[PDB]
Amino acid sequence: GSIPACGESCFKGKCYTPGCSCSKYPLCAKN
Repeated sequence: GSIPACGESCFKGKCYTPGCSCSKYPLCAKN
């Protein structure tokens, strides 16, 4: 759920950072 924690971006592919979810398009949030 934490955006700044993961700092990953989801697009034409699954989240790169393990544990992060694309629950905040277009970026993956860590928990």
